[PDB]
Amino acid sequence: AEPEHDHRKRMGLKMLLMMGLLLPLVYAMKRHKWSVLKSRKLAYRPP
Amino acid sequence: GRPAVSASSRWLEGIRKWYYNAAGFNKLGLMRDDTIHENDDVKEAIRRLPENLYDDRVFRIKRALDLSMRQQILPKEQWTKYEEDKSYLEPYLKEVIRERKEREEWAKK
Amino acid sequence: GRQFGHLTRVRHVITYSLSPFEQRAFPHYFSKGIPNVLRRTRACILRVAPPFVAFYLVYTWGTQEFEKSKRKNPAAYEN
Amino acid sequence: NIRKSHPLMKIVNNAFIDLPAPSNISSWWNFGSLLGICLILQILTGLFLAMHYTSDTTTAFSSVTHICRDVNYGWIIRYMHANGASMFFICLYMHVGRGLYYGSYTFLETWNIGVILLLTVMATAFMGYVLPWGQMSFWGATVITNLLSAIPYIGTNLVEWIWGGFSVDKATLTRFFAFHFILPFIIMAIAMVHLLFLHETGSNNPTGISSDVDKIPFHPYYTIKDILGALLLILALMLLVLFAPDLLGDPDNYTPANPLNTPPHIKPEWYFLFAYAILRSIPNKLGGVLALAFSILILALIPLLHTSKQRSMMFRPLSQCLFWALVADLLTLTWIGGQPVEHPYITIGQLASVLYFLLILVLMPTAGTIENKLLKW
Ligand code: HEM
Ligand code: HEM
Ligand SMILES: C[C@@]1(c2ccc(Oc3ccccc3)cc2)OC(=O)N(Nc2ccccc2)C1=O
Repeated sequence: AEPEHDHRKRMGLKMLLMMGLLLPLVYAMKRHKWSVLKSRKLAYRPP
Repeated sequence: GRPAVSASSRWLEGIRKWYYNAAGFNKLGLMRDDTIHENDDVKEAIRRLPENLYDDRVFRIKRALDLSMRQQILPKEQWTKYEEDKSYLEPYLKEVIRERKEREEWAKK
Repeated sequence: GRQFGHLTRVRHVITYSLSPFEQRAFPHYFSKGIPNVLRRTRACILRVAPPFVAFYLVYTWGTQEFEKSKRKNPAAYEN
Repeated sequence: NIRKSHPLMKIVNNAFIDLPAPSNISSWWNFGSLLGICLILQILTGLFLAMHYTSDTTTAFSSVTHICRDVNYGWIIRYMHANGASMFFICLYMHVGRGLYYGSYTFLETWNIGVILLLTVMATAFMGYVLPWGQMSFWGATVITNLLSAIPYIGTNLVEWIWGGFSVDKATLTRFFAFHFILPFIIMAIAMVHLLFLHETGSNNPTGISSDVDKIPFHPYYTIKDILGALLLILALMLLVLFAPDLLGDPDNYTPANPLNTPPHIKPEWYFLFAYAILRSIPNKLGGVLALAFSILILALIPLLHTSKQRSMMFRPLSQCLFWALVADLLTLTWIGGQPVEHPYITIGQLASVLYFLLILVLMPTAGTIENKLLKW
């Protein structure tokens, strides 16, 4: 019924293994670029 | 056409003050009028504010939008206190609504 | 659309900011983040959670009645 | 050089690079680009499946198996398609929920276009599901199609018309293949029109308050936020494809054709459950289908029922509770739609159905009005 069964889970392995590399990395890329906003400071100085 | 105070009015006030705290816009430093939905009547009321109020609202909104992005809030010491919350937009808004309603009544005849 | 330069009027606000290559991308990730999530959780549980336990309770009851009523049943037919 | 002058890149720049966007849009805002990714996903895999599927009654079920067994990597392509259809609905749901909660429907045109996009994809997924000519594909095709038969006076000429016969047969499988191939291209055009109307005002945000004082460029920020979020859409899609290919997929479509025999308990796909429960609730032919249509067509009444002086529900404790009661109610409809029409279930199913409508048509609007009063507005 499911001949692909074994290849799929070998791929599936690779998907979690790769995802476990890329996820943290891409997340870190976004934080880097968003740094500038996250730590920005404001001040109001009206007359 | 006056006198009354009631333990009940305070309960009503207590219910309002309760909801105000529950609404939470005061945790972002916002004031009630800062959160109003800008429709036309409102855009015009914003437009009529004097420089000081106009500028204050701009800074408050920026302060809140910036908090929202960090999903943070101000220290409790800085929340806007119900009853220290100024209805700054109200009178302009009411007046802009009155004039529109007048235009509408003229358009009927 | 609308373009930077024609959005709206702003007067008197200073914005200080750092270069990404000068700051950390995760400063106090856990030290400050965990507390923060606990706090956002508290702020919303009372509104989010209740309707769902209400569904949960009807979910377990509902299925319970279903099983006991039809199948399990054949209760008394005594002669 | 410049992105701004070239007649073509100018569109790109104004849509993805320099577009001013709120500094504060949340994760909830990621779904629109995920819906775009979904559409492209469906388009690519869809297409490669079309290079091997055949639309005739006989070989339909068979060609699909040819793909899963014979054609190189057809199985992975076939599962991505199927699981992509589910993700697409997951995204529609979040996207529509985000708009409700945050008041985004106040952008009339873009919201109205969204409803059209909703109906178009539902139409699309329906035709799609029928394609492999399995038991559910067939009976599901039979149920849904027959709804039209409830329409007074012209009801039956219409179903027979859409059938191209006296019941779901040969003619229908072929036309469904055709309409299912063109619909996503037509969807794509409506989506560009959706995006056009949206740019006219730009995005809304969690607070419901104008962000013109704190706009940031879509590009570095949402470009990366969208990338990260695409990868999340991908993980969730692969998990299904690669660990749970049959999980949302009903076991009965793995058995060919039976115009003679209806399965004991036919069960909709998942994303139709709540609507299926509503249709079923009421024991009436006409009224069921009317309730069914209204259950979706209601989104376009939502904007008339906005009652609050605030846009978002971020500062609205009452509306928040009612919103989740709505979600919790939909989740109940889902559970009930996947269950036999019997004792505990029909009554639960009827009360949830009045609740859905009761809360949209009356509860939410009344909460908004008391929130206004509570604030002295
Ligand atoms: C590029 C346009 C599209 C083409 C050419 C296309 C092609 C196909 C073909 C040939 C099949 C039958 C083979 C099979 O069942 O695996 C199919 C089934 C299906 N497609 Fe599409 N499709 C397209 C767009 C869509 C869209 C927009 C959706 C909705 C997200 C969609 C969701 C489905 C579903 C649910 C099925 C039934 C899947 C199953 O369980 O087998 N596809 N499609
Ligand atoms: C093919 C289906 C859809 C696609 C491709 C699509 C695409 C998008 C995109 C790219 C955005 C930009 C920002 C964001 O992510 O929110 C957006 C925002 C929006 N869309 Fe859709 N969407 C689709 C379905 C819908 C539906 C079903 C509705 C409502 C029935 C809808 C109404 C809106 C609204 C109101 C916004 C406003 C943005 C906001 O207020 O935050 N769209 N959409
Ligand atoms: C996938 C599916 C389907 C697809 C799109 C639909 O469109 C809507 C989704 C939600 C709300 C309204 C329409 C509805 C069913 O197509 C199909 O044959 N079925 N199966 C089915 C089973 C029992 C009754 C009716 C249908 C679907 O679930």
